[PDB]
Amino acid sequence: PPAYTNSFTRGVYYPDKVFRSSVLHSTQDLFLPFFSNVTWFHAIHVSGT
Amino acid sequence: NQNAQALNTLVKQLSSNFGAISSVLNDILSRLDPPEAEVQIDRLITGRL
Amino acid sequence: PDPSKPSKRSFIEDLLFNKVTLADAGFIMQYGDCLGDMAYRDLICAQKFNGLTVLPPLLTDEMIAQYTSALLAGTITSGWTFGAGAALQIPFAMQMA
Amino acid sequence: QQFGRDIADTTDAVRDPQTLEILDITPCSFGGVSVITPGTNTSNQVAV
Repeated sequence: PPAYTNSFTRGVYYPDKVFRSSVLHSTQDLFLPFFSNVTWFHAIHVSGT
Repeated sequence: NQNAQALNTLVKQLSSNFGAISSVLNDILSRLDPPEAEVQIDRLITGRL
Repeated sequence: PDPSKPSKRSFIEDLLFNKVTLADAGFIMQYGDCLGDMAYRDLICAQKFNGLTVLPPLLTDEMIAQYTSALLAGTITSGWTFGAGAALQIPFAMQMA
Repeated sequence: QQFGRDIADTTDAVRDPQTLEILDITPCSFGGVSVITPGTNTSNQVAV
């Protein structure tokens, strides 16, 4: 079965090329939720049983 | 803090669409003809007032 | 006020200004002459990109400090007599009596 | 980064396509005039 695991904070990107400094900016766009559950795949070399 | 927040909010309100095609007068004039844009300009002015 | 310091600002005001979170990246020469106990970037012209002019106050902080020092000195020396007319010198020890 | 913004929601930092450089944006005056006039009975000279 699928193996769920905690999703680290990695996966953020700049919404655009705008430059900002020392200002908090909100952005509503398709992003990666923090601490979400992600299914991790498996890799094997021997199989058939 | 209240005065600064009010001034900042008033500043950002300049970019409010108020239901127009665009929030910038120059863009409206360039893309859209003046005579029909009169209604949009009037609505924007009313909102700003 | 401290006579030695070039600016006639009381110790209490200095501590009030110091108690706010400031920055150490650079040299602390003036760092806010009118702001309400903070240090920020460039003058109103920096923030005035739509003509949001900020008219300077008629009274300067130095004048307010001078008025406060004068009132305090009158209270110590003249007591309450100066507020009701001509100042009348009297020892402070005799004022509390 | 190509363009820049500010708390005023107006462009502040831009990049020259020709050469890699940063040019700031700031208005000069925006205009403002005050007139000082003494009593007209005495004199009519004014100060700008």
